[PDB]
Amino acid sequence: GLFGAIAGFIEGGWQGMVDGWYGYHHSNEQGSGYAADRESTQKAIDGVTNKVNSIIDKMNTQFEAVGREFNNLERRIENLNKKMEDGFLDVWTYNAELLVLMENERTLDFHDSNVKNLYDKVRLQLRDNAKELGNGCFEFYHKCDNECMESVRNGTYDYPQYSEEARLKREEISSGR
Amino acid sequence: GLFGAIAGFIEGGWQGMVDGWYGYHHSNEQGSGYAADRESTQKAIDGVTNKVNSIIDKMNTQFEAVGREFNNLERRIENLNKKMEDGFLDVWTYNAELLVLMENERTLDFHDSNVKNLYDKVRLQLRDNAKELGNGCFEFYHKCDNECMESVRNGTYDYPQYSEEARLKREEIS
Amino acid sequence: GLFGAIAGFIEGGWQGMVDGWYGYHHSNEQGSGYAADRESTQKAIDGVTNKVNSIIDKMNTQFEAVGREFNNLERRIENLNKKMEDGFLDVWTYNAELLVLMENERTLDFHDSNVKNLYDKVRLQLRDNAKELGNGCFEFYHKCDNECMESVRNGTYDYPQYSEEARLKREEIS
Amino acid sequence: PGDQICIGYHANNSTEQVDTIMEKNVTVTHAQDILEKTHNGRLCDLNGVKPLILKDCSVAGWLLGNPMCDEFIRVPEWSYIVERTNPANDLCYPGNLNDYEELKHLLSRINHFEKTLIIPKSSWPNHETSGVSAACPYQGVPSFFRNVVWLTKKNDAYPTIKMSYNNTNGEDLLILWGIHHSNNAAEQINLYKNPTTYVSVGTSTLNQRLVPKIATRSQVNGLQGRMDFFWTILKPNDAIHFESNGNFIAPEYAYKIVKKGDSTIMKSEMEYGHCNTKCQTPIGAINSSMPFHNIHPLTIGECPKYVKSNKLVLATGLRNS
Amino acid sequence: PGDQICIGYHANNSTEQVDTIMEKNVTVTHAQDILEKTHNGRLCDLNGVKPLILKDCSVAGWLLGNPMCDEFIRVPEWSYIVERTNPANDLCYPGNLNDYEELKHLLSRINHFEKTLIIPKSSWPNHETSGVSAACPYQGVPSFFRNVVWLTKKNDAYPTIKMSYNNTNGEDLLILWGIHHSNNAAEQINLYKNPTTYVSVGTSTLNQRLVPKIATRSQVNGLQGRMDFFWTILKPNDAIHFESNGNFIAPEYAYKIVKKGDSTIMKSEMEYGHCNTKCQTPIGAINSSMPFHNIHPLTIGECPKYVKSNKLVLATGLRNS
Amino acid sequence: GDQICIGYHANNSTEQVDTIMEKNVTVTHAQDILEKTHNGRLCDLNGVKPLILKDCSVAGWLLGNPMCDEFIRVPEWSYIVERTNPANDLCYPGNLNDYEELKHLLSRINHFEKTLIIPKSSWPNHETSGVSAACPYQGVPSFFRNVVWLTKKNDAYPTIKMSYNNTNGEDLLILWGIHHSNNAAEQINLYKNPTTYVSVGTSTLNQRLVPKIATRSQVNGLQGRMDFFWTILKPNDAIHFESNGNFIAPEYAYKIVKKGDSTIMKSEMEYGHCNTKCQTPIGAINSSMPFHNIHPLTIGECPKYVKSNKLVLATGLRNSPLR
Ligand SMILES: CC(=O)N[C@@H]1[C@@H](O)[C@H](O[C@@H]2O[C@H](CO[C@]3(C(=O)O)C[C@H](O)[C@@H](NC(C)=O)[C@H]([C@H](O)[C@H](O)CO)O3)[C@H](O)[C@H](O)[C@H]2O)[C@@H](CO)O[C@H]1O
Ligand SMILES: CC(=O)N[C@@H]1[C@@H](O)[C@H](O[C@@H]2O[C@H](CO[C@]3(C(=O)O)C[C@H](O)[C@@H](NC(C)=O)[C@H]([C@H](O)[C@H](O)CO)O3)[C@H](O)[C@H](O)[C@H]2O)[C@@H](CO)O[C@H]1O
Ligand SMILES: CC(=O)N[C@@H]1[C@@H](O)[C@H](O[C@@H]2O[C@H](CO[C@]3(C(=O)O)C[C@H](O)[C@@H](NC(C)=O)[C@H]([C@H](O)[C@H](O)CO)O3)[C@H](O)[C@H](O)[C@H]2O)[C@@H](CO)O[C@H]1O
Ligand SMILES: *[C@@H]1O[C@H](CO)[C@@H](O[C@@H]2O[C@H](CO)[C@@H](O[C@@H]3O[C@H](CO)[C@@H](O)[C@H](O)[C@@H]3O)[C@H](O)[C@H]2NC(C)=O)[C@H](O)[C@H]1NC(C)=O
Ligand SMILES: *[C@@H]1O[C@H](CO)[C@@H](O[C@@H]2O[C@H](CO)[C@@H](O)[C@H](O)[C@H]2NC(C)=O)[C@H](O)[C@H]1NC(C)=O
Ligand SMILES: *[C@@H]1O[C@H](CO)[C@@H](O[C@@H]2O[C@H](CO)[C@@H](O)[C@H](O)[C@H]2NC(C)=O)[C@H](O)[C@H]1NC(C)=O
Ligand SMILES: *[C@@H]1O[C@H](CO)[C@@H](O[C@@H]2O[C@H](CO)[C@@H](O)[C@H](O)[C@H]2NC(C)=O)[C@H](O)[C@H]1NC(C)=O
Ligand SMILES: *[C@@H]1O[C@H](CO)[C@@H](O)[C@H](O)[C@H]1NC(C)=O
Ligand SMILES: *[C@@H]1O[C@H](CO)[C@@H](O)[C@H](O)[C@H]1NC(C)=O
Ligand SMILES: *[C@@H]1O[C@H](CO)[C@@H](O)[C@H](O)[C@H]1NC(C)=O
Ligand SMILES: *[C@@H]1O[C@H](CO)[C@@H](O)[C@H](O)[C@H]1NC(C)=O
Ligand SMILES: *[C@@H]1O[C@H](CO)[C@@H](O)[C@H](O)[C@H]1NC(C)=O
Ligand SMILES: *[C@@H]1O[C@H](CO)[C@@H](O)[C@H](O)[C@H]1NC(C)=O
Repeated sequence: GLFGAIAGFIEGGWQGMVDGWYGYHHSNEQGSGYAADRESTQKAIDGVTNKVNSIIDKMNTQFEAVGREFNNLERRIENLNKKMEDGFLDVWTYNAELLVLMENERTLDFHDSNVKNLYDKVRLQLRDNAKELGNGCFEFYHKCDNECMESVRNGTYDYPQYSEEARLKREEISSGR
Repeated sequence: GLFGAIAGFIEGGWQGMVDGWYGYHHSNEQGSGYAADRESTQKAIDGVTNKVNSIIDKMNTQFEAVGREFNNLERRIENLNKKMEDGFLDVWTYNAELLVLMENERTLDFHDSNVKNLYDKVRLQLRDNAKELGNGCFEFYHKCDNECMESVRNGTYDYPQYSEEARLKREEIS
Repeated sequence: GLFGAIAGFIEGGWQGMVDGWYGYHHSNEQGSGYAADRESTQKAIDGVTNKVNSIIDKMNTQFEAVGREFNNLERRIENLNKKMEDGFLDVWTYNAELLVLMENERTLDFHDSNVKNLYDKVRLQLRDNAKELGNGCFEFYHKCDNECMESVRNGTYDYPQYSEEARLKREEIS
Repeated sequence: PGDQICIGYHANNSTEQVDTIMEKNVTVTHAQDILEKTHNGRLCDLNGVKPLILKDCSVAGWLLGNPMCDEFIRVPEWSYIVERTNPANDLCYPGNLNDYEELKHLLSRINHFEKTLIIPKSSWPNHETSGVSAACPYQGVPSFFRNVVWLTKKNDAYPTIKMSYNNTNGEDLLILWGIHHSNNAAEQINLYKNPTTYVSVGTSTLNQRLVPKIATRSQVNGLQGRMDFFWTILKPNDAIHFESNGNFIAPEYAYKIVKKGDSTIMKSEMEYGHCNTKCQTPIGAINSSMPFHNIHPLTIGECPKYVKSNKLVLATGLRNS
Repeated sequence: PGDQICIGYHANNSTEQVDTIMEKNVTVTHAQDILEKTHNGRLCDLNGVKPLILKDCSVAGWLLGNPMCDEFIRVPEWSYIVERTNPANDLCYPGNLNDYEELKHLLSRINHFEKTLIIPKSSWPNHETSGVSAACPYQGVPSFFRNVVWLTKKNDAYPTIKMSYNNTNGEDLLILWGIHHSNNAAEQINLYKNPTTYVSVGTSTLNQRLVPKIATRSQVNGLQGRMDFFWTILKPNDAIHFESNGNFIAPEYAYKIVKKGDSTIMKSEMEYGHCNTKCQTPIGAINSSMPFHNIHPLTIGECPKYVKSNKLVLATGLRNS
Repeated sequence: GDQICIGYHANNSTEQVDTIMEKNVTVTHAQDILEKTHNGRLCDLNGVKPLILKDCSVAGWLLGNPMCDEFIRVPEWSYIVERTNPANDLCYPGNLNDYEELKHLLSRINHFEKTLIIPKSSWPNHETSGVSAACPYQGVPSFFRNVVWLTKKNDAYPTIKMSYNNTNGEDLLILWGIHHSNNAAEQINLYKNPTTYVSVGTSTLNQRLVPKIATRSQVNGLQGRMDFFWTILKPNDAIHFESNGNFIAPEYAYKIVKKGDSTIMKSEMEYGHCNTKCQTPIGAINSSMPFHNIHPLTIGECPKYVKSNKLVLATGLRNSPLR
């Protein structure tokens, strides 16, 4: 997509995540599991709901009485009504089709954007304490327990605490050990 | 926003920046202050102005005379005029309302992209010579003075001149 | 809306890239040359073709006969037809001009996004085995022959293979 | 190995597909259609007001009282009129109703309608009022329009009629009358005794003088004669004035009429459905808040915009895999 | 204790709000409305041409010269016509003007207009030309239309009229005439002495023959009689031929007319405002470059597209915090 | 150090597109969606040739103006082409009733066959040799070819009582008229009956026409007028005529079949021996583009008419300078 995350470096979605639109999967020695990011999921749901509602609510409907009230000696006037009725059908059809096409492209890019923002927030926190895999995952160079994982999820991840332990691990892989 | 900057990792705009749409805030031993990026601001001003003028100047206006010229035994024909007038009002209202909603979303994301591109430009010069704080700020390692700060906003950050000084600092916290 | 690559940190396109829209340029011991990225170029071509065809194919046309069939004592009816003709011309002209303007902005940002995504995919593969110069280029620490370059262009770059070789050179930059 | 955290997005088993400007047939986790394709298939009240359904009659036959027509009862108010595409009992005696289409438009939506006797047959003491034709049968026996009177010579005499009616009611009156066109001088004398004849009608605004055209015409309903009918709207406290020395089709019943809104005539073969609607089509009523529909162009009511489309599907979820 | 440089964006004290496709009520540092909502409340000129404002008279009354119609002085050119919603002065003698709405449309915008005396009363030597009526008073005294002549019998005679007039002026001529419908045979003889009359009018294109309709009618302005008026455009060097033996309302004045543009009648009670505009509405003029407005649907000129909206606020600044 | 670089394509294009936020932006490729080209000739519409009247109007062609050369017989057409001001409309001045509604009915005709319905020989008690100088063929007085001027024979005009039954299986367009004479002397000299009438009756038509004796202005050198009327006689229905003077009788009628509707095009051009889906007065257009700026008066399936010179969609990338 535009932001390169969905179907980009993040290959495919997660059938196993059911509690939200975007979020995290973790794996350590205690176990593994999915956790949904409620903030971005709720904002995206509200935005998408507003989009559909805006496309519907902004329409203006007024009473009209459409019939065929002209006789055999008034064909010219009926032709005027036909040219008018077909004119509005062409206008509404083209606008409705293209609006759907354009809005769907933006909606998919909106989801792609939301995922990339979540990814970038994690990357800035972890820095070199974890390795970017290029697939949407980060391999920690230190032990990250269930409480450490939540710190990454909610923004309070402490880089200096693990900076040492991470640094020693970087050397071991570097030296072919 | 679509990009991560506005109301994102930068949690709010600066009331203290009275010049420019986007710019920098510095803090060092000499002092602190704001400084706008004129090129990014002017480009954004020109873009937004062109958008508003395009929405206005592309409208084609034509002399029309709109009245009620049909009598009590031509009430079928005016219904034809009533259906025509109401149809165009519905078309114009729907398009105008949707145009504002769409363009406003694009406008907000335009400002978001401009800020993010400015942030990435600074990060490109600084590279490892500074630490990203995740809130739109860069914490230096190498004692950036006022002329050093100007070089970052200018784009002439002398990376080799500070590479060592930042390297010695970087090892101190590790 | 810009993604910062086209006319951004990549300053200008290549005349030498003649076989695709987005691509790579490499320089090593064996020489230098251009190489088009077929996958992203084809995705871009398919998408841009779909946009043009969607704008064309979604139009519904029907048979109409447009003349001037009202006499000098029916000028009120002809004015009704004039107001309808002018209304539809005003609707179509405004919509078509703005659709072109809006979709032109989107297309140029689509190209910018594709170039940026291509840059990021290379950056994730390379990691610290090379440093990014900020102009859209990467300077390798290890020796990257043509086969190595081809592995970067497709998805098969072997980061562990050159990990120590790049690490030793990265320490020898003194 | 090593501890890992990943960023990802939702996926389900949905097969819903949407189109975009750049891509076609993209599977998404959720989608919503903004096109309305469903109708209840019944004729309904328009905002709680029942339509006037003229089952086997046209408007002209219902108004003039065709003998094969008034299976109806009193409908004092309606929102629109349902006519079948080709009604059967239009004008038993061949002829025309003047300004028929404008009259139909006027009656499309009526706030109050009430047939009222204005000129009883006793008001013609010196004229025959039992004018009867076989083209207007009631149960096979020849009859005539129930709301107008065929005036015929009596005692070999057709005295010049100089009569008037004054609208003493508080509402507008729709009044219909007509002139009978004879076929030859012999028939003209046999019916009215006056070879040269006229029908003059006057109100505060109407000023009409009709003369029969005595000529040979092609047979319609087995008849070569014609009856041309005309109408007017008589304002309260106004009076209509009739002068005729033959060929007069006098009014007997009129209609109190109150108009506060406008509608049209709907061509449909369906029957009343005992339902309420905001939007009616000839093939069914629609209850929708959706902005677009593709059901039928000939709508009455507050309706979504008509489009030529099978689906307008908005992606509301994520791209699926 | 390390030095810091930050990237940020402007924020101010603005409380201006805009809506987006996905968010509502977003505060922005700057915004701009594109919906015109302001008029001047005045009736203005249209592109340097003043409108013809008929104060208390209808177009028919002004054309025929109703004595209660002031004059409005010689206005030789106008861009559009302003009538009040319910004009007080029109045909003072009851009747009709033929093709009235087409005539009103033709006169909506006129390049040159000049009243011309084409048939003076001296041209009627064998007829009485002093006819007046209490339905057409002037200062409480019976009078008549100032631009036509009520011809009646003289010395117990109405000789047949055979008159012609050649349009010697270099411009098109709008000629008005009429026929009078009497109430009974006695009154017909009292005025024209001929029981059966007619009016014949002929040009290079017009072939007209009117006959009076002598019948009872309801009183309008105290009168049961009616006068039906007709018109034509006599082209330069063309001659109109009049022919009557009674009931003829002869033309006296006619109008030189030049037409090169089209307009409409505007229904408004407002007065002239000594202003200029490109866009006029019945409640005011619009000076704007904005693409949309919501003032009034019945606009004249080059106007923004009318919409049903209260604001179209485009965001220009940033998301304010 | 070895290097790999990311970049995009650039070329020598100078094509400029416009965006909502930028103007005159050079791109590597672009496509115009506004049709601007027409072939400049008048074509068939969906394989059906139009009706082209060179010097004739619809009224003159129908009634048979002698000046209108009766060139060929087109059994069907898709639309009708007229000049702005045709030369031979009504050689004898008058009117054609409901001319515009009749013109609209004849714009697209599935089948057209001129037919003799009332021969000149069916007027044994009346003179049928009526001619006029305002209707000249080859420099000598003539008349409309499809109607007959009925004058008096042997100082007599017996009352006509004639009826024609449509025995064909297709609709019949029948035209007749009444002649307005100048004065009483002319009325006697031509019909001998001072008070005359024309009565026409069908299953739906019920018409009585009376001449108007008065002085008019001279048109085509004549002061009289001939008002023409028409009707559509359905199969197995009879039209009944009755007149004692001033009756312009029908001779040739027209079998007609109508399956669709069209309009009348005002063009001064001629046949271009071509086929098209969309016709304009200045030339046909053949394209699939959604918009055109050729001409508003189109007939056929056409793009949407817009007031625009270019609608250029960018397809390539923002292009770079010369280096
Ligand atoms: C009153 C009477 O007996 N008249 C005789 C004619 O009816 C008859 O001419 C025949 O008429 C036939 C149709 O007759 C009706 C009808 O329309 O059914 C008979 C109705 O009683 C009569 N109504 C009234 C109120 O008088 C009606 C009317 O005369 C005219 O039709 C009005 O236009 O006609 C049918 O058409 C036959 O073809 C026709 O010969 C003649 C000759 O037999 O004698 C009359 O005494
Ligand atoms: C000429 C005369 O003496 N006429 C007497 C009638 O006036 C009168 O009927 C009454 O007429 C009233 C209106 O009278 C006028 C009018 O319109 O004011 C009087 C005008 O002088 C006259 N004009 C001419 C040129 O003759 C005009 C005209 O007769 C009619 O408009 C023609 O339709 O009428 C009003 O209508 C009263 O209600 C009515 O009774 C009768 C009977 O008293 O005597 C006549 O001699
Ligand atoms: C039949 C004949 O000889 N008629 C003589 C008149 O023609 C003539 O009046 C002069 O008529 C001139 C035009 O005459 C035509 C025409 O329109 O060309 C001549 C046609 O033969 C005639 N056709 C028929 C069937 O009668 C036709 C017709 O009379 C009228 O058009 C009907 O309205 O008229 C021209 O107008 C001259 O100005 C006029 O004097 C008179 C007297 O000269 O003698 C008639 O015998
Ligand atoms: C239809 O009938 C009504 C009711 O009869 C007529 O209106 C009424 O007409 C009478 C005279 O026929 C009026 O009475 C007279 O009024 C005046 C005041 O204007 C007074 O000077 C006289 O002494 C006398 O009372 C009456 O006012 C009038 N209106 C009402 C409400 O009763 C009406 O004219 C008739 N319509 C037609 C077209 O004939
Ligand atoms: C954000 O995540 C951190 C890290 O898990 C949370 O802090 C820990 O909370 C648990 C709760 O049982 C305590 O036992 C730990 O001692 C906390 N660690 C600290 C304070 O370093 C924190 O509560 C989370 N915040 C929110 C709002 O969810
Ligand atoms: C992807 O890039 C790799 C790396 O060069 C290519 O693999 C090499 O292909 C050449 C072809 O001559 C062989 O000589 C090398 O031995 C291969 N190197 C390996 C397998 O490590 C590979 O072919 C590329 N894929 C495509 C589809 O072009
Ligand atoms: C015109 O002629 C047709 C053909 O004869 C007439 O219709 C037929 O009339 C006869 C005698 O009444 C019937 O037996 C037939 O059933 C009719 N139809 C056909 C197809 O032959 C028709 O009536 C004539 N026109 C008028 C006005 O009477
Ligand atoms: C998309 O799906 C529809 C319906 O299944 C099919 O007709 C069409 O060909 C498909 N198009 C593509 C490009 O797959
Ligand atoms: C906002 O600030 C400007 C500039 O200081 C000032 O002129 C204006 O009055 C302020 N508005 C409010 C509402 O405080
Ligand atoms: C937006 O603001 C308007 C006016 O201030 C208010 O009526 C409306 O409810 C608001 N909408 C929200 C808060 O969603
Ligand atoms: C009117 O007068 C002019 C000039 O005298 C003359 O040329 C023209 O023929 C006249 N028109 C008529 C119809 O007599
Ligand atoms: C764009 O270029 C054309 C010629 O190529 C020129 O006429 C036009 O003025 C230019 N537009 C702008 C906005 O500079
Ligand atoms: C229209 O032009 C195209 C060119 O691609 C051609 O194939 C087609 O046959 C043309 N149509 C006609 C009716 O000439």
